[PDB]
Amino acid sequence: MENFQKVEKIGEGTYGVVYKARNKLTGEVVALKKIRTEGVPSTAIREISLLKELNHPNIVKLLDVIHTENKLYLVFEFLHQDLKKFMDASALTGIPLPLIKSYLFQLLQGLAFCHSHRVLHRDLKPQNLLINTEGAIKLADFGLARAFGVPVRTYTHEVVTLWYRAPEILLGCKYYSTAVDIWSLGCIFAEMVTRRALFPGDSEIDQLFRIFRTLGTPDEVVWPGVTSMPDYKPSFPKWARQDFSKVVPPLDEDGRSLLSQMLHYDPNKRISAKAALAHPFFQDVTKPVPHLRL
Ligand SMILES: NC(=O)c1cc([N+](=O)[O-])c(NCCCO)cc1NCc1cccnc1
Repeated sequence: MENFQKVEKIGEGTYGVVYKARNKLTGEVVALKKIRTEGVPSTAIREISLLKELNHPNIVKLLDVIHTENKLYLVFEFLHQDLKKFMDASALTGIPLPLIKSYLFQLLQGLAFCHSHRVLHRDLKPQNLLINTEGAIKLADFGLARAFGVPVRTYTHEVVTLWYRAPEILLGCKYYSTAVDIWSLGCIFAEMVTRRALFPGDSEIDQLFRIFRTLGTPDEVVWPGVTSMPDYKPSFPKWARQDFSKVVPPLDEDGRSLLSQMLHYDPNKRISAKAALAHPFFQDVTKPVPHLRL
């Protein structure tokens, strides 16, 4: 690196390889993502650059956008662990409710900020939620999906996770709204509670049908306009809705109520991040210290 010294390979993101690196001058430790293919669109450059101004305590700071040697690198603030790893580490005992609540509350504040600035994530997942020893959790990769357009894959033929995708995306809607992020966060909230993914689909249709089997096959009553969606088929099986008491036991009624509002089929009926912050579920929210082993 011209100014960095790769510490280690953090992993293989959806856009490219990511390294933990140290700025040789400032000495700061950061996450360096090499972006994937042969030109680097200027449209993307301007858009990404805009994200450098999107600063909030629950949003991973984009420190720099480096377009040199016709290559694109994104420099982000570094956090030591992601929520997917934390959940696996907490699988035996489960993340305590107070911490689940603190994290959900912080993530909603982050979404409320991004959404008020007209920035969507579009691909939220546990691996994109980073945590530190102080009890903070931050959203990573906000705005990259729109700026870089179609995702497709990573760069090493890795399989795209569909588990957190909103039904309107699965049904072929071409215009995303802030609601897609609320849906993904609801799926993550449920996973923290039960310690099992809510809708672990292994294909686009399996993803959609897992959603239908749990929440009921949507119709014009609960989702006006659904039968006119691009990929909707009248031949979809019609499953009856299950009770939330069976979907996220043993979450209390405040929790089930909030989750039900984050998983409404109609994106327009889905609760906003701002409104969710006011839900009675957060009446007793606090900020616990997580047991993090680094
Ligand atoms: N900004 C960051 O700090 C960061 C960035 C990305 N990324 O993709 O830009 C990332 N990839 C998620 C892959 C998980 O291995 C993980 C990060 N930190 C959490 C972490 C740090 C060290 C080891 N395991 C997890």
